[PDB]
Amino acid sequence: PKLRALRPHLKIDLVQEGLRIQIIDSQNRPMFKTGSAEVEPYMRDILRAIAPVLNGIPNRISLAGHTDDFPYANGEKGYSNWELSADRANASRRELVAGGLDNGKVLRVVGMAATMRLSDRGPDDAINRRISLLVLNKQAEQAILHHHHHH
Amino acid sequence: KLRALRPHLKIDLVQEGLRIQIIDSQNRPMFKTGSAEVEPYMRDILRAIAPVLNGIPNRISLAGHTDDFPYANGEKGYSNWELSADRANASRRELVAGGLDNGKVLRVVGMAATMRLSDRGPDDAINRRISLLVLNKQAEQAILHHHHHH
Repeated sequence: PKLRALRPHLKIDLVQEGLRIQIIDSQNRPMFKTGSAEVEPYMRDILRAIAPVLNGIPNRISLAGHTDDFPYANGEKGYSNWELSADRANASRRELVAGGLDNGKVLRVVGMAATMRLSDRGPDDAINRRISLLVLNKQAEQAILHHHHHH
Repeated sequence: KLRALRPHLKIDLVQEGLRIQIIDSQNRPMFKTGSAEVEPYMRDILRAIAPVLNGIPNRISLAGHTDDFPYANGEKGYSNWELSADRANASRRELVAGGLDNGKVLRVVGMAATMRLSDRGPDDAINRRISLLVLNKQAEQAILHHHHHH
């Protein structure tokens, strides 16, 4: 019934590095109030809903935030998309943990700002605001583990 | 600044490029405990390397490492995850203040206490560090390709 409402927000697909779960915004429905890193009610439900499922998968997670709220012609000297994307990723992280997801599964939190946007400013830029959960392969995990021992 | 920063500033070469690490010391932290606002000394170092980094035509990834909060608990609220991300973003804002172009920043990462180098013994100061990674073109494309489906 309400799976029609999840359909334009929950984007699941298989990626080389593993299982990517994207929670994207709509024109009429955002997962976060514009400029805010506070979880919207509907966003709260989705994260607590997939948390018990993800906890059943023996693999670890990487969280990445994407946001288009603040300008990037900004110069980004104060609170920008970098802080916002990182905060929204961590906000999603806290909800997942509250949903029953073991905290030990979290491996990385990433702020992407708007560097990975798909649309320009306009009636389509809702897709630029998304949270990406990446359930990693054992090989992809080993690569990232290795990379951040170099970082 | 002969040996005022050299116990704090480490520079080494890795596969992905040039890694610039800013490490805490036992008696001189780069951030006050639990806080993500930059210390007066941190601000100086960051603005001292910002103009140099701006000269290098390569882009940068920021990463923070923290063990201020207990990872043995549930990490249900504000934890090392938020603190490491905020400290990375705080270092980021001090870099653009030092004249570094914001377009050079490619990624901000919180790693919490995952990449911890030492248990909470005598000198566990190394567990608290900010890592600047100046990426070569190969590593930059990889990270771009990776996050393009992340």
